[PDB]
Amino acid sequence: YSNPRESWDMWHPTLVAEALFAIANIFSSLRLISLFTANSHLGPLQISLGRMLLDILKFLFIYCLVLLAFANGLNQLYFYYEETKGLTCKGIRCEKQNNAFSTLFETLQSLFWSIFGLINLYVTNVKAQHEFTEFVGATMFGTYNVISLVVLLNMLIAMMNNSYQLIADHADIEWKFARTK
Amino acid sequence: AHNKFHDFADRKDWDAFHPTLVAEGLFAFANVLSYLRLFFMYTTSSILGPLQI
Ligand SMILES: Cn1c(=O)n(CCCO)c(=O)c2c1nc(Oc1cccc(OC(F)(F)F)c1)n2Cc1ccc(Cl)cc1
Repeated sequence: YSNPRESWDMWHPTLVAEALFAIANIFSSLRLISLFTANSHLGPLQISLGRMLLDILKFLFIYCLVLLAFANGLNQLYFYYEETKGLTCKGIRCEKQNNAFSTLFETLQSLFWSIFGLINLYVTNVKAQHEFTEFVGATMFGTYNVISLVVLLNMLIAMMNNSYQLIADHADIEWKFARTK
Repeated sequence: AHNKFHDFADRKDWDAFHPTLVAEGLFAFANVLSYLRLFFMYTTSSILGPLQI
């Protein structure tokens, strides 16, 4: 395969090479964190973050269960209302959000981004006038937001607090062991 | 709804409080609860148990 750039297919080998180089670059530029065990002022800090990253993953499993539950519930609600209408863009990543809870992939993406507030509130109403389904979808969306933005995040903060309180005493010997390695 | 309402029309033509819409809404609520039931399976694990407890 050796033409304007917009005519390229979405799975062109050069575009895949571009994206894989980008991900390899964000993985290569994070290796300087491993270079920070030698420094005395912040080596224990980096070591402590490395300790409680495992507990972070421990809690992210529970988050993944909650995310799957609410995502497939919202998909089972809204996917009967799939529409195209010849729109310029579909999905959450448009100027105007549409078909957010359309498929399971789009629902998982839309519920993930709702933690950071980048999904507006006009995704819960349908273009039709079925008010009851709109209300129960907005209720499910608000319930998941309440969970993953009040319950689970603050549980994560308190659990991180106790974990760093526990590993603050053993941070020095851990940093010395990592620096000797 | 299967016994009573079988009028061939588009989905947007229906009433807001039709039994089919209520049935799918309660089905979605039941699905959220069914998928959230899996938290009580985590207690048998030696890793995810104490955190959920
Ligand atoms: C779950 N839930 C929800 O989904 N929606 C969106 C529905 C469609 O918009 C809501 O508006 C909504 C809601 N719970 C609500 O009261 C809370 C109860 C418990 C916790 C909470 O929050 C937090 F934990 F304290 F932070 C909020 N309210 C507000 C409300 C609205 C109407 C009436 Cl009569 C009474 C209360």
